[PDB]
Amino acid sequence: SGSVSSGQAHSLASLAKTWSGPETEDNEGVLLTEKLKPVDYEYREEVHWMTHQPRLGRGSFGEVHRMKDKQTGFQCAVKKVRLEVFRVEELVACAGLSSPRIVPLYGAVREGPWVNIFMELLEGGSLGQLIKQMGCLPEDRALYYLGQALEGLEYLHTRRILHGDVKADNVLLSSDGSRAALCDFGHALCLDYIPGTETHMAPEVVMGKPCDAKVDIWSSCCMMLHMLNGCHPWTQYFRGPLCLKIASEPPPIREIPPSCAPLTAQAIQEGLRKEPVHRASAMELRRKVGKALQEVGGLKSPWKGEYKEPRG
Ligand SMILES: Oc1ccc(F)cc1Nc1nc(-c2ccncc2)cs1
Repeated sequence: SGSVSSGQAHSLASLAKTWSGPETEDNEGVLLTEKLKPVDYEYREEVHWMTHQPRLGRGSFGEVHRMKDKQTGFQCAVKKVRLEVFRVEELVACAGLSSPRIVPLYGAVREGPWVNIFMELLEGGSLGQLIKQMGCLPEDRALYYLGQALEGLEYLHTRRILHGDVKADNVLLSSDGSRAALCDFGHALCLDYIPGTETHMAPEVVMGKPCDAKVDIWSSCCMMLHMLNGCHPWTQYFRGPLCLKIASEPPPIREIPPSCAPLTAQAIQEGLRKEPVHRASAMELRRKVGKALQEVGGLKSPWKGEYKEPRG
């Protein structure tokens, strides 16, 4: 027996707060959708639910899988995280939030030293998977996705929530690739910041200065460069510890493809100002990116079909 129940977001957050020696079989948590059903107040892997197929990808602090509720047959995603590296922020930051640009959480359930976080599965795959498959993305589609990402950031930032690791691997697409949404709040902060992916990290992060929402903007423009070039910024120019190069080198605007139109290059420049004070906000950048997309003639490229050679 255990303490897994059906309820709302706030009841999950409250319990998650208590998660922060020996290894137990303690089973407890909150399922947020009727599609995931506790059985006699239990929800245990291999008994009531199971993972299958290959991994979906890497999440913060744990692996992500396809899973199925054995009773309802309902399919979703699960990130399994060891209790000692589980951050509460992942289940508190988005409680009471709802946006088309944010992948909804289905709940979380602890099973001894493991915390299983359940989330909607979008069948388009991740933006990171799109890049790998296609080499890189054309300018219009990259702008379109950045726009959508930035809309997600507006929604977060006005609530003083920092996503903390905005990157293609944490953006999910819909089945026709027309919709992108943010996921994985493992590094989220409610405005001590646990830094995300090194290649996407702002100078103020490596400098150890107080971080604000502008960290997400920098990261999102690093993601933009990744979509355009097919690789994370820095990696094609620099060898090892990117920490110091982010802090000391000019911002990676040299990595903007020469083919990009004026306003595309401008937006990326403004999203990549070294001093957060001069860096564009999500509201500002979203507007510029919107103008930028119009000026290249709107979204025209099909989401797949043409492999584009990345930067050598
Ligand atoms: O923080 C989480 C909480 C619950 C989850 F089920 C997943 C995540 N994290 C991530 N999921 C993905 C992903 C999902 C589905 N397909 C491709 C990638 C990338 S990072």
